[PDB]
Amino acid sequence: RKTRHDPLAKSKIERVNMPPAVDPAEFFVLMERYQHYRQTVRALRMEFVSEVQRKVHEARAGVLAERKALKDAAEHR
Amino acid sequence: PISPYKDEPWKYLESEEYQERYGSRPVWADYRRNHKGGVPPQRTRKTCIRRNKVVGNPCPICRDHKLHVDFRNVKLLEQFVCAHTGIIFYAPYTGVCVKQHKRLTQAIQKARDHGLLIYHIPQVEPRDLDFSTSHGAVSATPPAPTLVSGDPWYPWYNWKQPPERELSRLRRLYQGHLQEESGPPPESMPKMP
Amino acid sequence: PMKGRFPIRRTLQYLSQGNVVFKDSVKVMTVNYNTHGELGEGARKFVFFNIPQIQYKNPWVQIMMFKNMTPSPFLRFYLDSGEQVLVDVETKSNKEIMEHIRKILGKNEETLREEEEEKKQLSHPANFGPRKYCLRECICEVEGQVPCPSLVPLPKEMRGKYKAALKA
Amino acid sequence: PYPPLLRAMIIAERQKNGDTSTEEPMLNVQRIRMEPWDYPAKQEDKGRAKGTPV
Amino acid sequence: ETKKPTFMDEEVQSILTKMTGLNLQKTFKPAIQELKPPTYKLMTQAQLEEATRQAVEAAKVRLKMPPVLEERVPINDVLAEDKILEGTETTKYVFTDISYSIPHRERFIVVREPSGTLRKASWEERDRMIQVYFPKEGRKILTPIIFKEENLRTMYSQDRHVDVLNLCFAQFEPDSTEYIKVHHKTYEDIDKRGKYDLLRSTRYFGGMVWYFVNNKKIDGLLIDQIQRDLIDDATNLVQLYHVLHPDGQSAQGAKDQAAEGINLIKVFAKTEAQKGAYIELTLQTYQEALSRHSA
Amino acid sequence: KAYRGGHLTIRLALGGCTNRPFYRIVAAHNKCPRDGRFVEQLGSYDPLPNSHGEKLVALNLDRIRHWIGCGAHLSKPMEKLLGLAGFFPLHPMMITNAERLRRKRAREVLLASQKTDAE
Amino acid sequence: KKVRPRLIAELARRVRALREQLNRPRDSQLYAVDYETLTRPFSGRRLPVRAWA
RNA sequence: AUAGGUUUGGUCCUAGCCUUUCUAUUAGCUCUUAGUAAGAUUACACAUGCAAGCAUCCCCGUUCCAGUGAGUUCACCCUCUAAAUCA
Ligand code: FES
Ligand SMILES: [K+]
Ligand SMILES: [K+]
Ligand SMILES: [K+]
Ligand SMILES: [K+]
Ligand SMILES: [Mg+2]
Ligand SMILES: [Zn+2]
Repeated sequence: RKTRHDPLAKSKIERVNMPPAVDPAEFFVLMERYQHYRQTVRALRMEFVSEVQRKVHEARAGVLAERKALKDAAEHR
Repeated sequence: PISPYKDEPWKYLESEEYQERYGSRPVWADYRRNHKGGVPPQRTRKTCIRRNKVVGNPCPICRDHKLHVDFRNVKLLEQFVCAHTGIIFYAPYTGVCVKQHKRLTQAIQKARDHGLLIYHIPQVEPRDLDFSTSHGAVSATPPAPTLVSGDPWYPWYNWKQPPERELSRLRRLYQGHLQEESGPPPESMPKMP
Repeated sequence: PMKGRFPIRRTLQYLSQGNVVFKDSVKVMTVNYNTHGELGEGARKFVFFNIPQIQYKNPWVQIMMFKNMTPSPFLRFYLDSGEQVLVDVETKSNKEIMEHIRKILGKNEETLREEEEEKKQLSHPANFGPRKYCLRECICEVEGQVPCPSLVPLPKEMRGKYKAALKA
Repeated sequence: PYPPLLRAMIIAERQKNGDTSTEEPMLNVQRIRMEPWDYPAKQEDKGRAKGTPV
Repeated sequence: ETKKPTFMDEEVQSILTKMTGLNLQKTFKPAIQELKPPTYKLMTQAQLEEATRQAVEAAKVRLKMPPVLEERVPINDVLAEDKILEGTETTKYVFTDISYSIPHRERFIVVREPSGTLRKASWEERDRMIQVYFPKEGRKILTPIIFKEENLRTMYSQDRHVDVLNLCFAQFEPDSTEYIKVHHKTYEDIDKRGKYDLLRSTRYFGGMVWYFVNNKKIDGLLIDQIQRDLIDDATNLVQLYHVLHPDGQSAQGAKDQAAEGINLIKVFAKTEAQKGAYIELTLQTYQEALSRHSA
Repeated sequence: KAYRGGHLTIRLALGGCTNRPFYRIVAAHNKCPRDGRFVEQLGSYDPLPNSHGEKLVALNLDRIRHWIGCGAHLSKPMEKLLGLAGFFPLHPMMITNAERLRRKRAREVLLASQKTDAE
Repeated sequence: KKVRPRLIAELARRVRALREQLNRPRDSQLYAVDYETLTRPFSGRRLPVRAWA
């Protein structure tokens, strides 16, 4: 792809991009769907983050992990 | 030529002619490839018959037109498998051309699939440690409230006609760049009569 | 033939037969042994036969050997906490010395099994990719799925060359 | 409600662990405060155009 | 109250284990496979008996009987019906959960149909997908043609019943319809043509006995055992029949007459056994021969 | 290759041969090439119907959740695949595209009917 | 392992950062607009069609 | 390597060279079809066209992808801790 330094093409100097025509009924319905959809996904994401964080903590300082560490120390002694 | 055994290929191997030509040795016992050097080329010739013309030193299969490589000619196929290990000899071993080695390999596999050729079938372990079918994955999941009532899983799947005030806002914002308003979609997918 | 006495010691098979995998605490192992005397034969045999096996299984543990510094042979292990484990090995055979250190400082067979199972999970059977990492390279290898175009040509209707010809 | 599949997987864990309950798993969306797309952003963290003049 | 023994009960397992037998030469028959130079050890008689004992232990693991399971019930559960998606896609999507550390029977495999219904995969689809992603050695995604009636009858003509059984165990799951069908059709052919020795000293004998006892056709097996001087096994077979059919004429007959040993065969032969006449003649011949050797 | 910024994304890496597409679901750095370095393979997607008339999708759901919980974004085609599986809600654009198709096909039935009726 | 110093790479870096602070364009220059062509003369970029009104 | 040819009038030993095998480029001569894969010798010089936009202005992106192999132990592990994603 082009770099910032590369010059712009002569053909594209006069090109103007026109936005698509908007359908009112479809536009509003779609906007709400995105709001609801993204709210549901954000809740799911939050739940997945909590699970990951909990698993890491459990491995680091979980009761079973600490118990194993103490058992290993006792066996060594 | 036209061999009379194409329909019943197994008959040739029990005929008198076969016993006079081959006896009890495999059909390839006497074949020797002609090549330069002491180490032979690691592939055999592609085909012994080109455009219905046979080459100078035809391979064991192509030199006799009555030997038909068929999944039913089990006695012929057995000659090309190791009795002690069950592996199909690679083509340089017997000297069959690549074309006939491919046909032999396919026929040997077809005979083994049909049960005509015996091969070692091992005793395998069970796939699963537990055979319980009580987990929800395989059992019936309690139906969700929306599924029982016939509603969409999430309410925003269904089309809800927007209020008129909101439609006016969009018609003000996109002045001069508006499409025909669309009503509620058809309740089910139509079909071309 | 292979050079040296007991050439078996210089084979990967022999070097992998060591059963002493030190716990992560062990950092240094100093082997003090005497070259002569009947009471030190086991230590001499332990240095001759078993140090190669121990080092092969514990590449990051420093093993240093000292000859004829003390009247009797002994082992000393320096742990990461700073504890020093002195193991007197006089009168013991090389087999006894090896079993003694496995008990006090060697990982048990359960600990080793677990580590090997964790390695199993690194390779997933379902994953597709190069043969170095995965069993199969493409889904086309799975029977029933559309074969590779290189082996079985695709129908003209499924090929882009003629998809756009039928349309235009 | 949880989506179809996730719901079925949470109910199966309950039964596998032994907990017998008929309550429906549901996502708490009260924490998620969905703001409008045209809400003023933080100008402090916004960048600036560079010096290259035409 | 009074539960009838299951196939995996310790009592049934002991009976069926002994009935099977242990021929070390058959269990460890030389396999036609890629070979390696054999190794040799200089062993004393004591050491030779210890190695033979270890072979008996290993052989008993190889003969461990597969558990007999009841036919799995078809899965027909709909997770959701998104009718909006109807008509959008022409082909169904099969989604397989490939999370490594999950028992294969606890995996969620669902199908999105073109109508929009998200349904759990059928037992057949479930097994096909597990092979696609967790391929098992000896299992094929597409059912091998060997299992067709015509192809299975050639295998029987060659006395390759054990081979048919090993193929079935590798391809099909123990509770699948195809699995149960094939084993049932193999067991029937053994009975019709009296080939019970083919499955002796194999892990498939117990299943064959279980099929015969629960379908009340233990006549052929009893005759063979007597003809082969296996009374202990024949008596145990009749005993087991009584335990699985306690409210039966033979069971009551043995109870009424307190029959034991050979008597159990006579009581069963007359009352319930279909071939009562043939059994008596066969049992008669044996008892006469046994009396001679005793002299 | 240390990129400037970027983020992890779960996306479809195109494999296969000409006219035989095959996708591998991979968690890769946003800036990495489509078919280049990836962090972890999370499934596969055969878009061609097989002999049984199935489009096969594998989803390592345990690891997909782990990566979404570590801040991995999602491509639109990947979000739509999880919607069809039922792991996420149906993406709004599949609903709208389904409705657009319904309207198109409903309009097609008028012209067809008129032709048969009028002529 | 001793990396050879690159002094010109650091000199130019400091000079650039400095010039970016002394020759920085003002909001008058950056956010100017020609109300006939509707283009920012600083960069010569057209505004989006939806903002023209 | 399962080896082979070659020192001499001849033998044995040692030894180099070469042969037979498998790939990749180029040359000569020759060449029907289909699918697929791969594809400047040169970090030498380059005509022409195109390869980065998006968007209610601000920002963001053009630091990516793509290319090359000139230079060359900057790539791996550990420790520590920026920027970045998780609104
Ligand atoms: S390697 Fe699978 S399509 Fe070619
Ligand atoms: K030589
Ligand atoms: K050429
Ligand atoms: K923008
Ligand atoms: K280079
Ligand atoms: Mg930070
Ligand atoms: Zn030939």
